[PDB]
Amino acid sequence: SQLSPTELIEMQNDLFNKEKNRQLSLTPRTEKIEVKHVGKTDPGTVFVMNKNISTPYSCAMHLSEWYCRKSILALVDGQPWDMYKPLTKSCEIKFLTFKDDDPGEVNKAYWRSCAMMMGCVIERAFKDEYVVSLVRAPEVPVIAGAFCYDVVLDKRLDEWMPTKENLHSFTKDARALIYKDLPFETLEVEAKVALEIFQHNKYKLDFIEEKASQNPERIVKLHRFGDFIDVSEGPLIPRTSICFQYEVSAVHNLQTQSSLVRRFQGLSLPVHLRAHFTIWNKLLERSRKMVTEDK
Amino acid sequence: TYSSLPDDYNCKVELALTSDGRTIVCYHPSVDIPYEHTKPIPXXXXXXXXXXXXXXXXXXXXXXXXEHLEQGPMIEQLSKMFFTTKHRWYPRGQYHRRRRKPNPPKDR
Amino acid sequence: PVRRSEKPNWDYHAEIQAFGHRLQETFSLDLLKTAFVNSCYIKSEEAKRQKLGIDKEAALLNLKDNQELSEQGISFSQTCLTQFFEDAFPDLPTEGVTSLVDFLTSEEVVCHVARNLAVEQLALSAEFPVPPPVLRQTFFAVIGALLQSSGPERTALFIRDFLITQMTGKELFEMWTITNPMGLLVEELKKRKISAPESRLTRQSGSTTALPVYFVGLYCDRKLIAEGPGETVLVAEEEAARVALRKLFGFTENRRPWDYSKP
Amino acid sequence: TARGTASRFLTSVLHNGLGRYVQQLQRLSFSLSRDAPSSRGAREFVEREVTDFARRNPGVVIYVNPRPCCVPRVVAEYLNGAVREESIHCKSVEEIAALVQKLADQSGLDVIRIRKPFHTDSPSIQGQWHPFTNKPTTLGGLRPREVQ
Repeated sequence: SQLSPTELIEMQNDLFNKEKNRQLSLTPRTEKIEVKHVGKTDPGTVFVMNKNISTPYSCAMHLSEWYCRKSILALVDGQPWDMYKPLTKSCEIKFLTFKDDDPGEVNKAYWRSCAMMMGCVIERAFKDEYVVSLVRAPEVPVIAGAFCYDVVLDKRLDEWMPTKENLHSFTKDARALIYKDLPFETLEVEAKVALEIFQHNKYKLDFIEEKASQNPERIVKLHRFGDFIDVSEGPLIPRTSICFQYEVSAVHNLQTQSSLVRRFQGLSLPVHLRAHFTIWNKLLERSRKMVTEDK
Repeated sequence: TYSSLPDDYNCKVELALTSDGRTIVCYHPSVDIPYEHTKPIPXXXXXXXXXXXXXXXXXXXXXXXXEHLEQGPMIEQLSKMFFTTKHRWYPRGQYHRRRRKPNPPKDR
Repeated sequence: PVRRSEKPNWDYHAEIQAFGHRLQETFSLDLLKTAFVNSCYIKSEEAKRQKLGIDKEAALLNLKDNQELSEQGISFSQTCLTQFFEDAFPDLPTEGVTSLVDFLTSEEVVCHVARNLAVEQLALSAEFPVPPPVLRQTFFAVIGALLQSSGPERTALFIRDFLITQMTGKELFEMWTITNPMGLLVEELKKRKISAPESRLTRQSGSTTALPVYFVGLYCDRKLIAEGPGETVLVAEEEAARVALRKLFGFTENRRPWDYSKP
Repeated sequence: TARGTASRFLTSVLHNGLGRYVQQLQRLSFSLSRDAPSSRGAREFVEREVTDFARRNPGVVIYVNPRPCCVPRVVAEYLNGAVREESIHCKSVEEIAALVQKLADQSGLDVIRIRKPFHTDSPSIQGQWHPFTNKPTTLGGLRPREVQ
């Protein structure tokens, strides 16, 4: 088997599109679903929407632009939903923001999102001659000063460690990614049809195995933006626009016996919370340390 | 061998008079530029934009050029570039671009 | 836009007769009437005959569309032009006469000439703006119809009058579109047993200006085969290549204007 | 005023006159009134001239309508798609004949100020001047101050 870089991307997107078509071809034929607003602004507000098509974002378009722009994450019953996930049965919806009193749910949803971006930054930035295997997106708590992604690289490429030029280029391509506006999309896949998309990454295939194993229906949660697809835990933030300052700060070589795993550590803030040029240097200092919470 | 103008540029010229006298015939073949007068084509290219670590980032750092300046400084750079005064470079009123011809007559 | 046939003054027979009389051509009126009939007009006529309960079919199937005539027309037309260019410019390659013929027979050009001869007005078809693929068929139908009534000798003159003339003022690589001037020049020089095309820089004004000007000459064994202007050394090379190609192939500003004589 | 109108360069329709001359007038339609006086001239032109004019110009179709109409008009129509209107209203027979003969030989291209008297293609035969055309060449293409 011999594969081109663009071919694999296309194939993944085709698998994903086949998925979508198969999810939509369930023939709901526009069934009426009912949502209620339990939020504190307009209580006793009802929404008659279209089951498994209409979204909690499409529910914000009824209120005002303010909701559309401010709300990162929806709290529907006992679950956070992300804005672009269609809705299943009758629900009750509350909207979450960065300035709310228990933003934590959103915060976890930020790092996850932010981490995923740095995937695109990396895999596509390498020479055709080498090989980049993305491993997992280890979830650190927010008090640790960074977000981290795990990466394995070609064995002959393993001796050199990055230069401030390379780092700055990572940052630059990240911000260039933020520049064009990318929506985030959520799909529910079976382990059988999920294991076919990732393939060549063994760590993806095994992570999928464990993750889908712990939950009885063998369900994998996929997140697609642009040409990139990634499996993660929990919901993501609605648009790429929301991320303002992006930095790829440090990269650290960690070595196990059977694997050489590099951490990519970075820092980012939302356009809502954006911080001053002095503070940014202070936090960009703390993101240089090797930050370990895996378990 | 007499010619009023040198044969060293444009055309070599020959003025003859018809035997009868009623016609001036004029023979002017083109002068090809001699090879000894030319210089070799300048060919200068250096691509060092490439980093040895990653070539996709090395050819993604070729589209990394951009800036935005103020109206005034921009105008001074444009007029320096084309060797113009700085007045030509300013916008035009509504009234003027309303009345610019939509379809200018094209010849040949 | 409305059909002239639907407007106040119309006599279709008078128009048909006049058409031929003004170009000085002899058509059996049967063949010409045949020529302006389109499959679209027939299909619409059948739609109306079916939806109104009107009995048409026999005499409407007797209408004999322009298909055969149009095919005769295009085949003889391309044959004719190909012979013209082959005999006029001996040095053009197969691909060249191919492209020129392709250009005179192009949708645009034929549409234009047909529009101005009042072929669009006299054509029977659905949808009065008369889309280009229709108008083309309609136009060549006339040609085939001439080929029947008059010998190939007459149709020769007609084609060279209302078609070849469209080529007045236009350049070669305007209708060739070939994007590799250099390689093709090298090929043609190899085919001519001519050795080494060499790019050499002749005159240049300003190299530091936003507006430089270059002249590249091309040398085959110290002789200057062609020369051209440009904004860069590359564009200049391309231009000299164009010029060389033009001399070799024979399409040049100096070439004799196209003959018109009537034997 | 010449700054008031549009303009065209000198033009022929369909490169007319090269291969052959194609008379550009296509249809000519008169509307007169048998009863009313203003059409008097228009009447005589129909009796005497229209026959010989039609014989002389085989190409143009001539439509003639008597109708209850007060201002006799002739509508020229061109191979070009151009349409030109005239009133033959209250004119002599020599005047109608003359007008029709003016219509006959026009192109149908609009009468509008023509920019320059001639349309040339390939005006440039044997060369077209460029600043370098008459300057002498030097050795090795050296600049004014250069050293090789």
